[PDB]
Amino acid sequence: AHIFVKPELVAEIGVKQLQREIVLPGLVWTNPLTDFGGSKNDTITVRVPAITTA
Amino acid sequence: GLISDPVEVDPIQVGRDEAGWVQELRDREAWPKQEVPEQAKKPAKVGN
Repeated sequence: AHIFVKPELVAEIGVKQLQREIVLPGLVWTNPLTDFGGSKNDTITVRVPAITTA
Repeated sequence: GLISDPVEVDPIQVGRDEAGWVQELRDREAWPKQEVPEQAKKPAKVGN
């Protein structure tokens, strides 16, 4: 009938919440345009050059 | 208006929507796959 007052103690052993690896941002064309505030309607218009027919 | 009033509509937002260059996509979770939205099929503008 011995009772011992002991503390519950919390440990960290490396069990983390499994999460995905991030790969998409490095594969996509990023920021060829930046001056969206500075252009009308927050829109930068990109020009596609002409092609002629003979 | 008032400073405490709810935020009103941005004219830049209205013009941005009326220009029609905001990218609409498909839900990526809808089965069967969605039809391609009309904005996603619009030809390039002849002018600017």
